[PDB]
Amino acid sequence: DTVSGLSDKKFQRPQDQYPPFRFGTVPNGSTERNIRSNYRDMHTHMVKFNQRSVEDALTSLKMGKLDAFIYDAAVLNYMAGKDEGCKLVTIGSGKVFATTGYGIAMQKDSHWKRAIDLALLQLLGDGETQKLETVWLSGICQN
Amino acid sequence: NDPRLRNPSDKFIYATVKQSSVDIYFRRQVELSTMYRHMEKHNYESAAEAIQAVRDNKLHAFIWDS
Amino acid sequence: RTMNFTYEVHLVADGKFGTQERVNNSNKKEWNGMMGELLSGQADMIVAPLTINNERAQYIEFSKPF
Ligand SMILES: *[C@@H]1O[C@H](CO)[C@@H](O[C@@H]2O[C@H](CO)[C@@H](O)[C@H](O)[C@H]2NC(C)=O)[C@H](O)[C@H]1NC(C)=O
Ligand SMILES: *[C@@H]1O[C@H](CO)[C@@H](O)[C@H](O)[C@H]1NC(C)=O
Ligand SMILES: *[C@@H]1O[C@H](CO)[C@@H](O)[C@H](O)[C@H]1NC(C)=O
Ligand SMILES: N[C@@H](CCC(=O)O)C(=O)O
Repeated sequence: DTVSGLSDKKFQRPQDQYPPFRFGTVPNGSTERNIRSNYRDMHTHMVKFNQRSVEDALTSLKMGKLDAFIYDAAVLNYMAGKDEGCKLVTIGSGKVFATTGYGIAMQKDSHWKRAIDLALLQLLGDGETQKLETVWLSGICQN
Repeated sequence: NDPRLRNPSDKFIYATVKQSSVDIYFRRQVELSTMYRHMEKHNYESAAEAIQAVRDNKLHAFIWDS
Repeated sequence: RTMNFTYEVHLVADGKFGTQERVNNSNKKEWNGMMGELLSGQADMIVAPLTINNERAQYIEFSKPF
């Protein structure tokens, strides 16, 4: 917990102290656009560490070429769970920033939207989604 | 999933707020019919009064939004 | 401010969020609480911690969760 916050001065000010913080993210995604539209300095620094192949970013973090990785919370929790060194998210619950969800994309003004929305809500209501979470996104040292 | 909450009795009393999402959730569950059956005897008018009752040791467990 | 509309805020009549229930001296189920007031027409929008669930989504339109 060296950072303790996405809006920390270490990230908002890359040149505040110590040699430049080596943090980056996978480009062409929602995270990159969010960072570009919100924190210009963050995005301009992140261009240097244009990571790829999130597994490769993870192994670069393990070796020591990187000290912070900005990415999706749902996949970062899973990657922390099945970790031999048990890497940790910044805050205990990760302090998820810009909370959103995974959705099923559809064509604009389609017909299937209402039925699929109701079916997804039914699946969430009956606890099938919790069963899928237990059977697919469990972690070793997450508990 | 605790056995006390799966085996209702006067020892452990639990309740929710009447006409809320938790009522619908327990009423729509076939597996938790006894849950709603025990709940129906002790529901509360509002969340604040339920919290007050729980703190004053009048209700044991209160199920509500995180 | 963002959508350029004016508003008048009022509180729910019976202090309940609302689940559809069988109306007295009849066999059909009718909504109550903020659900009933939104469906009937007394209220045009619910700005409150209303939990998204399948039962309400059949009659009410829910925005993206905030
Ligand atoms: C927000 O809505 C108000 C009222 O609908 C708009 O005010 C009107 O603006 C138009 C021109 O922009 C005028 O011809 C009207 O006389 C105005 N009506 C009133 C009651 O002031 C306002 O422009 C809207 N804001 C926008 C479009 O940004
Ligand atoms: C991201 O987009 C740039 C420009 O389109 C491209 O050069 C780069 O390879 C992309 N990164 C990927 C696909 O991981
Ligand atoms: C409500 O229904 C009961 C029957 O269960 C009936 O005796 C009573 O008169 C009804 N009340 C009204 C106001 O219609
Ligand atoms: N879920 C993300 C992928 C990961 C990321 O690039 O942040 C997206 O679809 O944009």
